[PDB]
Amino acid sequence: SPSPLNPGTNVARLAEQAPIHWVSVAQIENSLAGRPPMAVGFDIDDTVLFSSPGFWRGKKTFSPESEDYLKNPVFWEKMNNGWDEFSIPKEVARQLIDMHVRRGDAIFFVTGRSPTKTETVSKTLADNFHIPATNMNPVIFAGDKPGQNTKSQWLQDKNIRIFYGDSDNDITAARDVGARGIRILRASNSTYKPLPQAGAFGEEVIVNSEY
Amino acid sequence: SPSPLNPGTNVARLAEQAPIHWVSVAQIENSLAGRPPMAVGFDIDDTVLFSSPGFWRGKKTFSPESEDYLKNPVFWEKMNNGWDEFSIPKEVARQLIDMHVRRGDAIFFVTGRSPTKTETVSKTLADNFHIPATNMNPVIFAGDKPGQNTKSQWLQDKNIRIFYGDSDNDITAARDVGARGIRILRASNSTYKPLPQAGAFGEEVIVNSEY
Amino acid sequence: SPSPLNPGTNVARLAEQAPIHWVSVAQIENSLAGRPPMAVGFDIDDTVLFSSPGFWRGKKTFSPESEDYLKNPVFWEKMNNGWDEFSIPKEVARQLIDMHVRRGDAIFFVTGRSPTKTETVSKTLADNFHIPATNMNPVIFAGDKPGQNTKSQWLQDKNIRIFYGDSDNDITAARDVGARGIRILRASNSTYKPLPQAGAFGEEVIVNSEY
Amino acid sequence: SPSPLNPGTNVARLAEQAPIHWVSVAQIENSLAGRPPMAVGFDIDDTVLFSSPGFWRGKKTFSPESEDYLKNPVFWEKMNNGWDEFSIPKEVARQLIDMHVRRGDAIFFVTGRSPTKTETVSKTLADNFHIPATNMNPVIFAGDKPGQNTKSQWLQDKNIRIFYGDSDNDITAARDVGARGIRILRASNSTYKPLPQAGAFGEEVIVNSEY
Ligand SMILES: [Mg+2]
Ligand SMILES: [Mg+2]
Ligand SMILES: [Mg+2]
Ligand SMILES: [Mg+2]
Repeated sequence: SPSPLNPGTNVARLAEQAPIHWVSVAQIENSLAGRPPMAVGFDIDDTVLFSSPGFWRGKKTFSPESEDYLKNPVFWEKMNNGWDEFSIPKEVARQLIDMHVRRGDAIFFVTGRSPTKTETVSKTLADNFHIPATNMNPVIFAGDKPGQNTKSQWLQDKNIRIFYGDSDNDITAARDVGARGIRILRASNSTYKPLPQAGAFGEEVIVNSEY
Repeated sequence: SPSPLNPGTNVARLAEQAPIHWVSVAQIENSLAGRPPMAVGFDIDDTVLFSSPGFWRGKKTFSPESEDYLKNPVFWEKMNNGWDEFSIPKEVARQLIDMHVRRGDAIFFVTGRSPTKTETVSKTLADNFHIPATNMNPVIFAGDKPGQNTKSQWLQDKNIRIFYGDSDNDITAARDVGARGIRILRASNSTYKPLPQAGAFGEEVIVNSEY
Repeated sequence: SPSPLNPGTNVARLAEQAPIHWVSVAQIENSLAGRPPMAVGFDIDDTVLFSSPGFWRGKKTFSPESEDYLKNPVFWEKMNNGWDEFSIPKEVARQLIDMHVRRGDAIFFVTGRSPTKTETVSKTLADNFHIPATNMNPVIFAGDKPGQNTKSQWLQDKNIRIFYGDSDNDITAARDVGARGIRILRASNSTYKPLPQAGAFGEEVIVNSEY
Repeated sequence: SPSPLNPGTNVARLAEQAPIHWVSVAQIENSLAGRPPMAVGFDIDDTVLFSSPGFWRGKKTFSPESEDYLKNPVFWEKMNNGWDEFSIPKEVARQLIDMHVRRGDAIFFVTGRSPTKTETVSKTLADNFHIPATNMNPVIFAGDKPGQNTKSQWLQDKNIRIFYGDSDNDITAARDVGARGIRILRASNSTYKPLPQAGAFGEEVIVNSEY
């Protein structure tokens, strides 16, 4: 819709802050000081990888006019077996993963991506984030089923105590099992829109976590 | 009105900028390099002085339930003859005035305050801003008359080429005479509300000018 | 080292957030649901009153070249017996005090201002913040002079459970006695500089609390 | 020197604005009212396409330990003949190109990418940006190799009046030939780092242009 040519602003607006519990990686690490090794988990897409390139390619290739590609097995086979070569790792994830390896934590990736016959995503993550064998676990492809949070049972089964993610379902999955859900900002150039309201559950949101 | 307990945010919103032509004092000075002395002008209230203390006192004393104090001669006599001892000079004004003195410009103050029998505001300004006799001019008390911009004729008469102010009428007074109107941000703790939309005429707005 | 004429910016900087635990008045109220009436406390200067007008006048009048006015009984007698008529109440304080009065909480003000023979600050506060007799308490002048008690000691004595303040010492006083210290932003046009780093101890900071 | 665990902030910092000449697409369009059809130009990378996915893949694949991939013809052949299928078009570019097409302007793309035997980038751009045949022009590969012309020379040759770009060199190329250089923000998740200082030459910078 049209809007004023010169909208202007004012210093109340310029200074205005949403009441969000922002945290840093250093603050998270400090909050865990002395805690022995435990399981933690990460969403993948827009949490540790900017994977829009593959999802964008998939949409254009398989369903230019809809979201049907996301239920298309042919898309998932491409997405999970090499299109992540184009996925850009997020610095926030490098920092979190390093921190959790430092702690001796077991690292899980729990994604709403659909399972495929083979997958190279686990290797991509281990390689890009320099995750040792002992801390690494194969990616859990939990899928996406409207009406159910497919991640919650996985967080319970793996006794995941902190779950990082960009989407509301990541935070509520953590809430479902009494884990600590921590929000990462989805980048504004992500093709997955609209952007979620980070902090909408009163959860911690990591500063500067869009890259 | 009520609003969500946890509203959240997103990185598009966090990065979002209004299309405003922000400038610095240094940029203004540079834009004038080589220009010989000329007349420039300043609004007073929320431009060079945070004078809300006196206006706040005036409202409480003379019309706690209305804006009638602003048409009350007894208020103006107090406001213009000592209540500016409580008015806090703005750093942006110190910087602009110093810059204009450096240039050899003639400095005018054009205020919508009502004229009084005597006034000590001119002395307050000369003293607080260290304005030499040659650059200083007595404050012009132009008053406030709905339906008229009382400042425009003054800017014309004094051949003022740049006019600084926080209010829309300051900018449009400059526009009226073809002067360069430059916006200063009104502080968010000013008692003069609502805050104006700085930049709403496509004018330059000085960064960080709320203090 | 250069402060370039055209410094530019980038979107990392534009979106950058300090890791602050921001909260709203509504969130604080929510945290207190079902809690019986209790004592709460406020610092005065830059917490509930923008009192810089009086402090500015005091400095110019009594020690233009130093900070000695703050040790000058002549200044304090003026500051505590009427110059607060020029102090601007903060909206954040209106909201907090209203919320606490509604809870049936006792309202205390604990200030580091030097004590005087008489003071009219208590009345100024009760009048401006519409504090009912049953919730109102005379201002406490805390400090390190003989016969005085510290802010910490007074918080302990009055069983103050939450203490609101803009300075580091307000937060540490609360924490020394196991009270909840909550930070209010000092306005950028305050004459008390430098501005504190709100959130420096990981405490809650109230959003938009500069006005 | 310390990066404190709890750094805090203050309202001067929160409200702080860089002195940038921000503009909107609507403001640019307004500035062109009544101007006949003309040639305009765009840089490609981080201006119209977030092409970091291909550049990221290229670096990992061809020079994981250096920047040598950018001198590797094998990389450029991949980058210019299909890896842009994974590049994410920028909304700011959709708006600008739409606006310019509506004006009947000629659309040029002038890139510093190394030239290849064949390229499919022109088609990618025409398809994604819905650029009609009459407005579309094949991508120009500019540079300093033998037989090439510089960006400046091409802007001169094609009578390009406005040039959009994210890098300093895009702005200076425009200015060297008297064209209007307008800056687009590079996304913070770009792999081309450090981010430029948008506005470093006092040029117009498009608001919200990181996506
Ligand atoms: Mg995700
Ligand atoms: Mg004014
Ligand atoms: Mg205080
Ligand atoms: Mg570029």
